[PDB]
Amino acid sequence: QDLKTGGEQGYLRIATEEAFATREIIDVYLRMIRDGTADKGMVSLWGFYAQSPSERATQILERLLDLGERRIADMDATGIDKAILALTSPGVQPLHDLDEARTLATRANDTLADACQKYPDRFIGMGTVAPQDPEWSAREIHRGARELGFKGIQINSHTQGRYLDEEFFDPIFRALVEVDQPLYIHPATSPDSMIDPMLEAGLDGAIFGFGVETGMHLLRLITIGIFDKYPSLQIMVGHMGEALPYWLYRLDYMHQAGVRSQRYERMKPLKKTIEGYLKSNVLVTNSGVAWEPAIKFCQQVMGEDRVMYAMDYPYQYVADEVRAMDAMDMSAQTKKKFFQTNAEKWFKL
Amino acid sequence: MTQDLKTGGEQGYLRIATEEAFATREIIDVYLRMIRDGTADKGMVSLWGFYAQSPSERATQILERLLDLGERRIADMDATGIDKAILALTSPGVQPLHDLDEARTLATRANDTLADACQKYPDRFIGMGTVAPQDPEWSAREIHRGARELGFKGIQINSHTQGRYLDEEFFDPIFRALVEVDQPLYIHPATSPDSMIDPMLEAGLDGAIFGFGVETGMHLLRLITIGIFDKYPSLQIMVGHMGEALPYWLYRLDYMHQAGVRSQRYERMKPLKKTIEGYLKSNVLVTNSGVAWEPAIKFCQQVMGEDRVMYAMDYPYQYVADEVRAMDAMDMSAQTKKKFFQTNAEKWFKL
Ligand SMILES: [Ca+2]
Ligand SMILES: [Ca+2]
Ligand SMILES: [Cl-]
Ligand SMILES: [Cl-]
Ligand SMILES: [Cl-]
Ligand SMILES: [Cl-]
Ligand SMILES: [Cl-]
Ligand SMILES: [Cl-]
Ligand SMILES: [Cl-]
Ligand SMILES: [Cl-]
Ligand SMILES: [Cl-]
Ligand SMILES: [Cl-]
Repeated sequence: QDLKTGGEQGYLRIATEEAFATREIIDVYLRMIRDGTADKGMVSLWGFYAQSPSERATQILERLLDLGERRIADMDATGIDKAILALTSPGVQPLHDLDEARTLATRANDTLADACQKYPDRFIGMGTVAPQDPEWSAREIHRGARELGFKGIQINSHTQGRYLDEEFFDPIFRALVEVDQPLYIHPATSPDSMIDPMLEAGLDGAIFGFGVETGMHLLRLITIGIFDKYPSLQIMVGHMGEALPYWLYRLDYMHQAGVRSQRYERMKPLKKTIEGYLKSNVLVTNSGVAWEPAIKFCQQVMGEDRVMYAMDYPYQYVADEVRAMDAMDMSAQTKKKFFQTNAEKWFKL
Repeated sequence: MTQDLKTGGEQGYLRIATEEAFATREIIDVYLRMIRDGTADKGMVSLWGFYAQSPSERATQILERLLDLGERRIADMDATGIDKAILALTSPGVQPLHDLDEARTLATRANDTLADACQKYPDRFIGMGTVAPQDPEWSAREIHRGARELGFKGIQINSHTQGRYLDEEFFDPIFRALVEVDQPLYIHPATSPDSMIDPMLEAGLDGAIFGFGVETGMHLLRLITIGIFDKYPSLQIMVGHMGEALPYWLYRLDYMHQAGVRSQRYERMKPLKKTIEGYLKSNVLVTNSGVAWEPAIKFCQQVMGEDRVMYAMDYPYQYVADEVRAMDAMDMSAQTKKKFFQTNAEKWFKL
């Protein structure tokens, strides 16, 4: 049952959706909860992770904060060769003070780069940005790529209730295409405009609301035509595609109906079907979904080259999940793509 | 290869379509009244402002077919080889109506209208009752009236009622009644309530494309996590659109449900007697309305059991002869295909 690094089983295990935190940013969340400027999602999510005495919450916070020996030990213990790291949701996106947001993002990016310099064979970085300032975010995308060795950026879904399909956010996509790097749209809690019915049932987080928020965000980017404007752009999402691959037949059928009937101002003709974009511009990881039928379904729909392994450490750190993935009824060749070579291609490792 | 889609079961199965819609003119007129007077919620403005007033080819044909409960509907069924249709008043029914007497009156008339049509075409039309969850005790009486007097086989509730969900204790009499008559509840989509709709509406995603699945999947999930099936172990809830993504999310649902329960994170997420997977296998039933897509059907048959997945057309919102032809030609055993088109529905609706 021992899980080992080194690839002796035929592939490296590259985990592509792995989280860290900085104490000063967590402290901002606590400040916002204390002063009443935190949104309902931040109260729910970070009220829990930063303050709950539960074993799950306390271990997640300890592990999030570590970018050294302890993290490496946890990777070694589960045979994870490399982890692609990003500042944990929601990043600096909810912060009202632009100067504070840019300062703390800069610090989090420098901290991550330092950690990758210490463990260059184990840690790979994705930058964090502050979409409330799109041109600054463009500057930081360039700095991450040029100076910090990062492989792309992670945006934690909406920024203060606004979505990346607005023309306002264009400089972010412009810069991503300039540096030729992927965008990972990671979940966040829904904004206050949407969260209420999920919050009241305890469904606002990873169990449901994360998938709603993130699937909605990817879908609206597809339907605004982001991939016609930027045909080279790759967007990555976790959690087996936030249900979009399973909804695909219905997405394309209803999208076509809406386009033809002129029902909506922001749903005009696209050069490809939604299926077409999934095959050429969208990439999926299995974070949180260590489940062979769903993985195989997604591989069939999108292509086995477009589906990657992710652990979602430390929110879902489970050695038996790694064992289950190693044991799937897949060819050695498919397994190697899923664990290793797809990530090497798409993140340009 | 034939373009022929014939009634009569010569393929080896009847085609029983399990999520089919009709409208009444007087109820559509109430939606228009609410839109005009500003009492319609954003979902109604979006959905019914579209279907009742759009000049689009798609909307105009939909409205005509919805209103027919006779020879045209039968001809449309005959032309696509549909033997039987299970009919329900189209979403959101009378659920958004603030006047309780008007809601009960209009639901009663819609139920009586549907029952008359089923009596006229008894080998073709099967009815599901509509109710007014704003009044759960009246709704319970109407579930009984539909079962005993009108020959209905269950009820369809169009997800939320004025922003409230069925997991509230207030709605319990509806569940007591369903268990008493031993009939299934079909939770059909509706637009999200005003508390949730805004970001989807802006992007044109509030309807069938996405918001329907968000609203309905959320509603089913919150009923499972409140423990509805521990309270009422016999209760069957049906949903369409391949389970509103829940079967695909199952591993994540169970993992994060356990994490929530164990960490005592939320008041309304307490221990359940079965896993979410367990409830899908014993208490939830799925149709493929709007999802004429073999990989998704087969996935759902694997997760839930092939006995628990039924064919539905979603007429007239999705009336596509080519979809019936695709379903007929799936790489599925004759036995499984017959369960999917016919015998599962015969069992679960007690046809
Ligand atoms: Ca994550
Ligand atoms: Ca329907
Ligand atoms: Cl600077
Ligand atoms: Cl815009
Ligand atoms: Cl969560
Ligand atoms: Cl088209
Ligand atoms: Cl295409
Ligand atoms: Cl008849
Ligand atoms: Cl309650
Ligand atoms: Cl719709
Ligand atoms: Cl019971
Ligand atoms: Cl715990």
